[PDB]
Amino acid sequence: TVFRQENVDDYYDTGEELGSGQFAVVKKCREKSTGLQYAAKFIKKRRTKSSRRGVSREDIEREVSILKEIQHPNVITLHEVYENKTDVILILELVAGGELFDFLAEKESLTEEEATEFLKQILNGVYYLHSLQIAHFDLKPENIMLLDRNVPKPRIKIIDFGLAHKIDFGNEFKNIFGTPEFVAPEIVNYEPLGLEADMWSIGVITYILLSGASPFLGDTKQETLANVSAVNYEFEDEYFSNTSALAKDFIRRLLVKDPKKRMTIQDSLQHPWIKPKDTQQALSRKASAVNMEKFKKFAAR
Ligand SMILES: Nc1ncnc2c1ncn2[C@@H]1O[C@H](COP(=O)(O)OP(=O)(O)O)[C@@H](O)[C@H]1O
Ligand SMILES: [Mg+2]
Repeated sequence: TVFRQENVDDYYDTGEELGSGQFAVVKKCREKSTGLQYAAKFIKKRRTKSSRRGVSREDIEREVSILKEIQHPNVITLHEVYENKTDVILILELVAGGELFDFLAEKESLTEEEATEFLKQILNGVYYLHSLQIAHFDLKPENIMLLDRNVPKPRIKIIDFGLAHKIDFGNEFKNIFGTPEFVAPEIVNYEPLGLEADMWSIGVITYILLSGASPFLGDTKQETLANVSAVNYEFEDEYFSNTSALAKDFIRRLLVKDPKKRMTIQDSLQHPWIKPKDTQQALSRKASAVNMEKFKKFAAR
């Protein structure tokens, strides 16, 4: 595949840095023909196969091919792709409202009901992806962003498709990648991967959202990975005293070692913490609250 060969500067004015990755810088940009704003993600090509100073073409093409297919309110879309001698440049939907957790940490309080309204949008974005056999594989709080934080109901946008893969029937995918505190045991243990890893990651996100504690984070990388592999976590009363039983059950069904026994996205949407079956369930959720003092501390990390 060949992407657009023109100088991106002919079509866009580039602005400030929005963020960066190992081999990527993301800048705000303005499309000259429309005056509309986008995010330009400049990915460094490795260029020579023996160089470790950039991304392989296969990995860039994969990210691009996944982003091209996706069209859903809770995931970013690809607008255009350009390339020059050094870079592949992805013009992405601009997400301007920062990370979800930073926005939530500015609130005075947050009930589980209010928390689930945000979580539900993540679940909807992932439901979409999984419906197309796309595993995101890098779900973590920093990849959960807000389109615009200054509206009454902020919209979640899942970003960062640098690790995403189409799950292809007939060919096993195994790899070790991603951030130790957020990856599933099958990633840790180099076992067959699928849509299930994302579900684990959602359990981790939810655990942090409610408590301000990371379920598996140890004092070293090696220790974090051992916690994940052993499914060594607790609902510490210091953090979870005001957390509903339905919320803990939601989490418990996601933080499951065997991928085949873990809750699927479709089941997570029907879980009573997400979709209460009666008045009593809806009342618990409303009555329960995020641990805001502790949560605010997490977001500061
Ligand atoms: N569509 C976007 N809108 C606004 N900021 C973005 C967008 N995509 C990425 N960023 C910012 O740039 C950072 C790096 O982008 P990301 O896609 O995460 O790169 P990588 O896959 O190399 O980690 C992100 O953490 C985020 O802060
Ligand atoms: Mg990233």
